[PDB]
Amino acid sequence: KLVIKNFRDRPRLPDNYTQDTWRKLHEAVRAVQSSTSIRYNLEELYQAVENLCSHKVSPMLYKQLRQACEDHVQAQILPFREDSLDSVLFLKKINTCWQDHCRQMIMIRSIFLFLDRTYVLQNSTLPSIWDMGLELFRTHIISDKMVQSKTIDGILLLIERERSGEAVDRSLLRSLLGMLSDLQVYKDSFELKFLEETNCLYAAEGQRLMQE
Amino acid sequence: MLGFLSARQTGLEDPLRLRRAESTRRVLGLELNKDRDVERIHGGGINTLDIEPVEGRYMLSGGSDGVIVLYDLENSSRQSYYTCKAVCSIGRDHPDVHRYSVETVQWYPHDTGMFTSSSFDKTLKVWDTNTLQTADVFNFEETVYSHHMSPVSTKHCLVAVGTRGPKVQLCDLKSGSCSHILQGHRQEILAVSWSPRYDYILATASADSRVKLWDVRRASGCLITLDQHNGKKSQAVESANTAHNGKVNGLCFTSDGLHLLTVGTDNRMRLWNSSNGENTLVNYGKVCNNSKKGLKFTVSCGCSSEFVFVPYGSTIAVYTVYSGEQITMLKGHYKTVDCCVFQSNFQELYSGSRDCNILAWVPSL
Amino acid sequence: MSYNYVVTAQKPTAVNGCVTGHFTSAEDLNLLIAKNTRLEIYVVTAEGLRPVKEVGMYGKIAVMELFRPKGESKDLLFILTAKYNACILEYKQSGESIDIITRAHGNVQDRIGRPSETGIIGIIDPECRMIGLRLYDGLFKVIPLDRDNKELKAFNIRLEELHVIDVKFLYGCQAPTICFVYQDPQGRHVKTYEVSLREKEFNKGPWKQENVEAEASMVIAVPEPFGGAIIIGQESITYHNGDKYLAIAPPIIKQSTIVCHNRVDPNGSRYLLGDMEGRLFMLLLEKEEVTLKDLRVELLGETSIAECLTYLDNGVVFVGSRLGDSQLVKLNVDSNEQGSYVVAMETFTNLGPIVDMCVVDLERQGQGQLVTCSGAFKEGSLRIIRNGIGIHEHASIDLPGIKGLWPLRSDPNRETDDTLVLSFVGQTRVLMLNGEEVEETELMGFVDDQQTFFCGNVAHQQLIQITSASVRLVSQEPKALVSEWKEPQAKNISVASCNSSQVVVAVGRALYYLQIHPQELRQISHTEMEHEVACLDITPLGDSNGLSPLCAIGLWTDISARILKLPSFELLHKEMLGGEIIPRSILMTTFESSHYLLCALGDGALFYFGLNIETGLLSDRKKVTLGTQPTVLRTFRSLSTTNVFACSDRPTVIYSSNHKLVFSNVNLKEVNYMCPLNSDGYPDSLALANNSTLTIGTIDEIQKLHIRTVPLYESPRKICYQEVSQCFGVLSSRIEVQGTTALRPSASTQALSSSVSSSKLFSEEVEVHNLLIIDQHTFEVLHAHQFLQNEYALSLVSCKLGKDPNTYFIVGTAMVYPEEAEPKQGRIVVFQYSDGKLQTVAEKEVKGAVYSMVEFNGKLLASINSTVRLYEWTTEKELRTECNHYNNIMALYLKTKGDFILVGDLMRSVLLLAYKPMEGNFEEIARDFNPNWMSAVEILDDDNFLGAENAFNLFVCQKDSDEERQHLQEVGLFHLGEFVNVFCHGSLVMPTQGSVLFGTVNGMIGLVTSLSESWYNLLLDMQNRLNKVIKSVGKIEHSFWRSFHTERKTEPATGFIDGDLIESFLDISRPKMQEVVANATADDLIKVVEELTRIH
Repeated sequence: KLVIKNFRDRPRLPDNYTQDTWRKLHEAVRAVQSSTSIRYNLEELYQAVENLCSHKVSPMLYKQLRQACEDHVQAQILPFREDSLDSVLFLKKINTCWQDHCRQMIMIRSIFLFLDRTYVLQNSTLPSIWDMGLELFRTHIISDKMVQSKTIDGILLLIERERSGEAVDRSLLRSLLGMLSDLQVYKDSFELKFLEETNCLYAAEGQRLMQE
Repeated sequence: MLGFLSARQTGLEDPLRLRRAESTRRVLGLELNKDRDVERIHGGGINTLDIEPVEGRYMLSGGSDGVIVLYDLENSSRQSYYTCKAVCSIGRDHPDVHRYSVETVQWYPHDTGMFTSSSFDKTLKVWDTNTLQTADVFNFEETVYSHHMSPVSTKHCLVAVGTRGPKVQLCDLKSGSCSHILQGHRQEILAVSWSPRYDYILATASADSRVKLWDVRRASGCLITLDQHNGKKSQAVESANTAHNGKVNGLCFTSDGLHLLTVGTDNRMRLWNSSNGENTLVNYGKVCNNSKKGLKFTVSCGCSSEFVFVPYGSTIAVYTVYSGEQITMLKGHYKTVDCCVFQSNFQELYSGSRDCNILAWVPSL
Repeated sequence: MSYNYVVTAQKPTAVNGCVTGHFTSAEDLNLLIAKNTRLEIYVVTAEGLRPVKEVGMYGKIAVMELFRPKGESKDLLFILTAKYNACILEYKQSGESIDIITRAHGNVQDRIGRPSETGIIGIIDPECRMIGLRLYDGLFKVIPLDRDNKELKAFNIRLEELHVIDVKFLYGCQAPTICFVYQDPQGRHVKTYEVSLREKEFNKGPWKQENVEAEASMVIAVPEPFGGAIIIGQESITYHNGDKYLAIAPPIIKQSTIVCHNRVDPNGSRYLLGDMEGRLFMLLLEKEEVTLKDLRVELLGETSIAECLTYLDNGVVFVGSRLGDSQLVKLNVDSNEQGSYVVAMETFTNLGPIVDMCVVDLERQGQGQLVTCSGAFKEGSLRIIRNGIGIHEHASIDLPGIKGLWPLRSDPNRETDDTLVLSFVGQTRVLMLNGEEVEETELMGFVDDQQTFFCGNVAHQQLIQITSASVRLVSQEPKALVSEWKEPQAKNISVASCNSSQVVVAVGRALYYLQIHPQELRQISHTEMEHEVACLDITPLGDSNGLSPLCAIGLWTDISARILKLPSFELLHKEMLGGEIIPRSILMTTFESSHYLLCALGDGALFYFGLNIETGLLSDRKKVTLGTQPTVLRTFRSLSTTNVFACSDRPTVIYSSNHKLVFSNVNLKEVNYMCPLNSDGYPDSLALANNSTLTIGTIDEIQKLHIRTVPLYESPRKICYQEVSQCFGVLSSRIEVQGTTALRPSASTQALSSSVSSSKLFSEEVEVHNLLIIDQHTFEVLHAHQFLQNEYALSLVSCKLGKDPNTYFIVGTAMVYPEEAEPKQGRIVVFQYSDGKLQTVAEKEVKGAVYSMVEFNGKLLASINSTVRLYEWTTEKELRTECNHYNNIMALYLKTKGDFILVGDLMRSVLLLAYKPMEGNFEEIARDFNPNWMSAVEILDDDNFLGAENAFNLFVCQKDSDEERQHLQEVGLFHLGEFVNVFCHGSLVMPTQGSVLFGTVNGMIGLVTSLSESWYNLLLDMQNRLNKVIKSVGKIEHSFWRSFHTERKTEPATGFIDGDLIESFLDISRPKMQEVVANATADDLIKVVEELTRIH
């Protein structure tokens, strides 16, 4: 282990690199969320994330990413807080508001792949940028009582239609029940009500059909 | 004993050291076991025992009433206490049972499938362990005190048979020919024994106080005629070279085969050199015997100092072979002991007596 | 019938015999070393040693001595395998080929006989007429040599003395004279005889017997000028010649018995002596004209615990040690200021007697990492074995923030790389390699103030630099620019991959393929790829003169690997990798003329496709996960072949063994980047870089075991890893002499904190046991807890019992007193480690020694002397009995799988004790009724209980299928050739179901695994064929060498495959491979044996 030191160490690597570089991604994160085409280019953004991970600013960079997604998901609840919509149309509204969060939050992962796997993966306390997305969506949108109410009452009301012989949007149901399962609120919120309601209907149908 | 375990663990002492030291410790602590029993099946006394050479599992026994039990010493049960159940038996109801006392039962060496026996009915029968049927029977003109098969010979399968005539008989378990005889003794031949080391060296003890080693290949007498005083009282061999003062009725080569222990009715043991018949003057004190037939005794194997277990009256005596010290005196029987056989695998001793018992001695702790 | 595979991961490293003499040729000076089975020949050059051969004898080499008959130009060699195979080896070199030809071989085993107490003693007449062996007590086997014995027809000469301590041939007697020390009830008596071949019997000795010391335990036949024999002992060194008698009782040698001797001078004027304590004396004989005047013993100094030492020349004495490291010391003519004339020159690592070991996944990888408690009294130490392609780190540098490495031939004339180009975030630094000295220079033409994506030598004696702004071409002399291709619209370059004559840069979506021409970068073509380019490579392949007709690319949005023909950028092939993770580094490379396109995703997953260079058709899509962080595939050359180094958090090398890629861990915490740095000061090195440092060191040509060493200076006994506390629990056992004082500073005396066990239960030299707590990063003993006076800690297990969450160190001790033979009083202490403190949580006095313990479904399962009682951890926190079991001789070893318990009795050899939970009592499912003295026992499967007895054997008990079902059946039998101390499930690598490492007393670390019956039959046929083909060293039939051997039993090996014999199939030339595969093709079987070699 013959250590060597026979060097001259003149330079300084970053000028004002972390503050300016984050503002580059911050626009890119903002542009990605609003589906606007990215003025800057991913490789510059990815390599920018790479360099910021060298300066050990991964924790602060992780937090400042959260404020970006935190402050966009909340911007999406307010249209759903307007009750000028019926149940069926609403489900497509929230479902699209979930599919977009998946498409977007995949993109924000691709740019931030280095941060996601170097820093966050080792920090077992923190969740990945993906599960980060579900947590934001769950608490700030789906955990809304009015949205949760008019949502689960949505899915339930279609199944009751489906049970009575109607044709319903199976794809829409699959996404929502996929949406709830990913957010993990499927079991607590929807499974109990669905089993509860299902018990009633077939119990009513059973006694009804017996004498008929 | 943890010291031995650590020494073996760190490679200091060879594993041989712990093995032999522990075997010696177990044999020194030998005691009768009420945590083990052997089923009573013989009407009369037990004259002989021979644990099988390989695997040390089965165990024959020649009762004085002609019944050849075949025990099984493996604790097939689950409890700490068990009894060695008798697997088979050549009962009196058997068509070919021995009419009188069976005094030697020996396993056919290198083949547990067969075993041999011989009785005062002047017969030596080759028994098949599986079907219990006489493969070959040799009828002699006179009784058969003791017989022995070479435990080392892979070449021949002769069987020295010491009848109460003066002539040692050699019976061949291959194509039958008891013609070969070894002349030179003067009275009955109470105990014979092949050499565990050399194929063709047979040591025969008689009742005229002579122990002779025969090279059965040689057909012109015996190699050696053992003499008490190593030739000090030199006299030509016509009435001299007597290995005892009375009948000599027991032989047992040491395990290595380098020394021929002899016990006789003059109440002494003597550790004779097996290559030139020179008494090595090991004292052994006074050993009591008065039997008038083959006295069986065996010598330990796989122990630091070789022990010898000689029936001593109604007790088993444990002497150290090469020093003559008396280790102890196992004491559990009600009549004279006729045969003790050492279970080399676990340092256990089975000693049939004249009181129909077969007491299994085992170490303590 | 069970089926198993036994292979030797670590070859034995204990030296049980070493001789010196002219074995290779007349003028040589060899130093043969008889490791347990290995025979490592050496040559004593002026410095160190020059190993010349290493042949594995099919035997435990018990006797080794060099003798030179009359007419032989160079010394022959006589070897006596512990199974009593005797062979007269002769060295014979034919150019490159080295063959240990066997002059004469034979077996010298007597069918019946007590193996001698002191062990095999084999000696040779100094005039070389006979070889005297004393195998069995009472007999003295003599081998003639005057006749030409091609079978070594020995003849037994009877001995009238039954306990011979040591025997040596005397010097200068007209008749071959032995001079031995034997013990008879009156004491010990030296004696002599005149062996005589014509008579085949001894005769009267040249000088009659004499009385010797009560512990005279050795003989030294002094050479011709003096004659006679010296006789060492506990307290005296008596010299005898029949009429002369010079006896002294030096005070220094009283301390510890002398065990090994050697002759320094050919006239025997001076003698070396080493003792158990480790001292190194020097016996000096003073001569008169000749006769002998007086004897003197001088303490040269200290060395390892010398089992067998030899004098080579110039004070270079090789202290071969079974317990410690086989040192190699220099005898200074004058003192070293410490009164020690001995200064350790070299050292050979020796995994000494492995008392016990534990496999731990230290560093949280997927890699097993053994931790053995090798060594003994003074040489006790921890060895940390971890196999791999380790980094012999030559030079480490502190340089945080490195982001790329490249080598540069900054001087066109020079062949080797004299300059290394780092690259940091937003800048670049050039490093100049001028010898081992390394200084930073300035390469004019390279912009320092930009990050670099590539820079290296290219065609036409020119460099190149591809910053984030502009590809730059620099004239290598006088180092000034000649061309600067820039993006036409002034955008940053995102990717770049250059080679000797081609540069392709992907700016965002658009490519630009430049062809380097002399002082001219000519943009041949370009294109606009659909989605943003992720990574790409143009590495040359085939035999094109640095003109790669392919340019593999990976793209961002539609995650996919492609191959674009050059210069037209025609899409020959596309391949959807799949997943949501983009490719990050894509590499085109050749492996034994088999092309591959290794593409590594950004999640750590790696793909390799079989590339067709002409048509670019990816086939054989395979995936391998090598890590988690994004990978960086950099090529490098090692020993005339090109490998691939996958820099990640788990640095992995990729190389192709027999047309099959092998992914091997590199023993390093992290490697961000790399570059093959072939410098003058570091030829054929790798400049491995990480977050904080820059390292250099040649990579292992072949991977190997790497053995750290943590000296304790006190013999360890047991080890356990307590993960939650992050520390090992080691039961050291140091020696004290007197009160009591320590003979040397041991780890137990050098711990950060300590404590003496104040226990009220119970109310020369001794052992003062301890329970060390070793930090599992620094390997610094955190806490050393001393046990009671006269207490032996035999067992140690780390577990959490009952329902409480705490994890406890549990030690089962046993009080020892000299008067008794087996211990009576013991206790089971339950320690807890917390906050750098070791508290006693419980205590449970028992009625015997606690030999072995194993946590059993949260219930402690002790083993008091002859009983196996299953304690229970009560909520009150005191162990409470549940059920006992008394049907044992002495239960020493316990191993568990589920609820079954395997008890290794001292001599009944197994007991498949099963715990019936519905009833709360043990039930003996089965037993094996053979008298196999055990050493360690382990469980493989539901019905495969491996066991290792003390006669150097292995056996496999198989639960059969009435009462005969209670008999465990021995199905496997195999004469391992070592004393197995410990088993432990695991492996050292991330086909063979199961894997059971096991230590030995010689240092061997084998590895037992199960096999399918099909491969068992195949490999058994292979083994028989190889035996028929390969010629062994001593012509020892392999079936005999592995025959399960014990003094009372001998059976052929079955249900076991000798792993080393199969692995030898790799190292046999092709024609003999074809012979071995005379009746399936050779390459298939090479592949099979490779799949087997992968396990260890």
